[PDB]
Amino acid sequence: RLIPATLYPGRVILSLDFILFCLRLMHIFTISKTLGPKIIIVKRMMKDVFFFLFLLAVWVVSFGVAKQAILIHNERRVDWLFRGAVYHSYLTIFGQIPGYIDGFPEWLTVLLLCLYLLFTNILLLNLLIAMFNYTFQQVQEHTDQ
Amino acid sequence: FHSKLQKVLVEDPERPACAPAAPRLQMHHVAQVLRELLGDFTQPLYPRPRHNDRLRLLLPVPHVKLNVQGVSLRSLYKRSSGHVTFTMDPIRDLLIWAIVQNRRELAGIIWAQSQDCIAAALACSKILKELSKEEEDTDSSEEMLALAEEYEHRAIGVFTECYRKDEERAQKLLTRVSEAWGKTTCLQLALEAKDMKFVSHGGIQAFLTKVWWGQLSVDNGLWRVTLCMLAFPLLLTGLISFREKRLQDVGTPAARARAFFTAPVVVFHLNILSYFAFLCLFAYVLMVDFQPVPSWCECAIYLWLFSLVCEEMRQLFYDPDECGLMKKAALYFSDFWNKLDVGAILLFVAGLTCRLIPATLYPGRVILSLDFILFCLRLMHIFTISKTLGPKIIIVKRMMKDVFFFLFLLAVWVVSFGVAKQAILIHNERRVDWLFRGAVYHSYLTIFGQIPGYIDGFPEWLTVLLLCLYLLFTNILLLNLLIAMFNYTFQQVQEHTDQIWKFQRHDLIEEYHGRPAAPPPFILLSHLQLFIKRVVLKTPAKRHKQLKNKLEKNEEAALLSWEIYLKENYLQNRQFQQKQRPEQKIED
Amino acid sequence: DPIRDLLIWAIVQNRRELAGIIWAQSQDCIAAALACSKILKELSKEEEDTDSSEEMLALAEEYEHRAIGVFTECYRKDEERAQKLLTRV
Repeated sequence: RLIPATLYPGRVILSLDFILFCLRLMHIFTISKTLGPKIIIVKRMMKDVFFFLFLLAVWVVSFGVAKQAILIHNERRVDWLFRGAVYHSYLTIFGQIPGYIDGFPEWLTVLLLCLYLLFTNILLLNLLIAMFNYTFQQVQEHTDQ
Repeated sequence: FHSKLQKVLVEDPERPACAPAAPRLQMHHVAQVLRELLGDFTQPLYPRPRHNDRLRLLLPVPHVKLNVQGVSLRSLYKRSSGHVTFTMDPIRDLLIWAIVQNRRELAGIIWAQSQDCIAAALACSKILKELSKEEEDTDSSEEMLALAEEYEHRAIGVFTECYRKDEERAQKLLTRVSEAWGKTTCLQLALEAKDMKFVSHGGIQAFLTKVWWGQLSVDNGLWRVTLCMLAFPLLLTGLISFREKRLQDVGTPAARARAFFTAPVVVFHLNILSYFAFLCLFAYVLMVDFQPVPSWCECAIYLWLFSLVCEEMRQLFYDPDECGLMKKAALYFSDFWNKLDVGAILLFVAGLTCRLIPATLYPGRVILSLDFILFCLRLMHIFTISKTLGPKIIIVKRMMKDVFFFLFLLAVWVVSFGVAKQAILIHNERRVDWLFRGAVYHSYLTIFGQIPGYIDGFPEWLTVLLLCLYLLFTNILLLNLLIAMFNYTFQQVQEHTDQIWKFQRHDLIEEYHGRPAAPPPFILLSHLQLFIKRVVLKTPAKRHKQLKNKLEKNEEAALLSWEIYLKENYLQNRQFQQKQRPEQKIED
Repeated sequence: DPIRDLLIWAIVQNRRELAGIIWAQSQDCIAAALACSKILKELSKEEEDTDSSEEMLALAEEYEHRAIGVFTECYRKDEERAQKLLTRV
């Protein structure tokens, strides 16, 4: 921030300090009786934060490489072909699907879009629901005390 | 068991097979039927060969001079042999006879005076389980299975008493061979009996975390060992927690890495990131390198396919029977992941033959993208490892056919909307294989969000109605009751899928231990290293790098005297714990 | 602390039946039970590798539940004096 030729790296390296301190904000927010005893379940999950991320986001890559291949996509720039190949793959998860661009291979553009969302939305959501709530039932008396 | 021994005397009858005579049951026969009930292990408890070939003694076969299918060292041929003194397992001979007759109360007394206690209980868990599956159709196959898990829990409590006092000698008790039982080391003898409960107990799972994580420790973190994997000079630093550094035995920093690279953790790691980056190498030659020629970065994949399918050639020549070439390969045919290995090879022959033919690059562009994800099933196949991953990737093993279930439910139920959408509105977008877009492909997109609301929207009130009504039967019933279907079945067989993953955990380590530390770019040299050896050698007598720890004689009695003392300490506890149960006291 | 001197000697020798009798005649009852919960827990982690480190840990939670029931009987009658019993030296 004091060195004048590096304000663009000074703009990108300190925005993570805003959220690294937000972990420290939630750190002193282990207080309330509905919060404290069940923010210890995320203390049952802090390394497991790194687990399902490295599961599902690498499993995102199992779609994100699989998407651009059959269609002939042509949008490329220096560090925006990575947009038109890789960054537009996480957006087609929580909704930004360019259906006029993502849509002859229409039947298979049905198929894996059903098949991949089968292994995510069913297995990695709702069995992961089992993983929590059982372990929520498990050590609950501990995490109370 | 008698009807099986009323058969081997007649499958090997008096004239053609036991060629003088065999209506007299002799101890070679009961050895031959026991190797059927046990597995592919060694020559059985009683002498097969020409010294005591107890198959052909009713006809005058010659005495001492003969030594071929007759008597050699025993005294006189009096329609018998003599005193084959005790044959070194004289209590264990009563134990096997008491088990196969299902005498539950009798066999418990004989096991109390046993010598090799852990193996003799564990072997009887296999003989019972292989007999209960054979035949009664009821009521004693249940009882034999009930006796099997009874002897299993009987076998755990001897090891548990032994594991507590000085466990470094207790792991030596596990992996030792036993001459009394056809060598059959105790860990290997458990696994063919399939033995859910025995393998899951504690130090047995902790012993596998000491052969895997080979010479290093169990203490070092997984995120911290992988730094020194790529950074070779960071291995030499004061970061890693060895045992050679504990005894300060670093006299050679290559030997500090020679023990390190031969550990099963990083021969797993180096194989993974070779396989993690080969699909990256395959991702290179589909985007930019779409050429009809074998290019610069193309020829290695032919040498990459020669490298990995010849690891099955290492496994075919690994541990067979020395006559059955087609009877060992049925076990590879009994593995659907092995059929997912070569099934991802046959699709490459259906993909390479479209890559060399120049008029079919557009079908060569669409048929090999599924090989990227068919191998990703094989990528997740070797990723049944982590303790938060392994025991709960077995819940998707509770779901692999059920993958085909809810798909064929909901995606056909997608069609119940996808036909219902285009009908009332007058849609007009049609092409050759894009009217299927404007009628069918835009129906799965209106599920996870791409709703052309300016195109999907007078029938506005019913365009409300089924869009509420259909999403009612999906989002409520097929999502959140499907949530019930999982988590209950997650609660169900969980202890199994814990112990199943505990049981499955050994099968990764036997593959990754008995294999040299060469990376898959360098595994091709070791494919030839055993072939140049057989230009010099001629017999398979190289090495036995199995667990299989043979023991010296003065150490075996230094262990077996200790274990009998721990058996009688355990047996007095269960005899006391039976008296402390209150339902005994009402009987008292 | 002449009773408490017998209590510490009875605990470190793991004499479970003997140490229960000595604690009955103790004077500073809440602290003397609670202190023995620490001496046991720091000894069971030290060494036997089995079978009495389990028992010392079993005696520790036994004295813990033994310590709660004295405070619970004390907390019910006039708890404003019971909190004074907690934070005293």
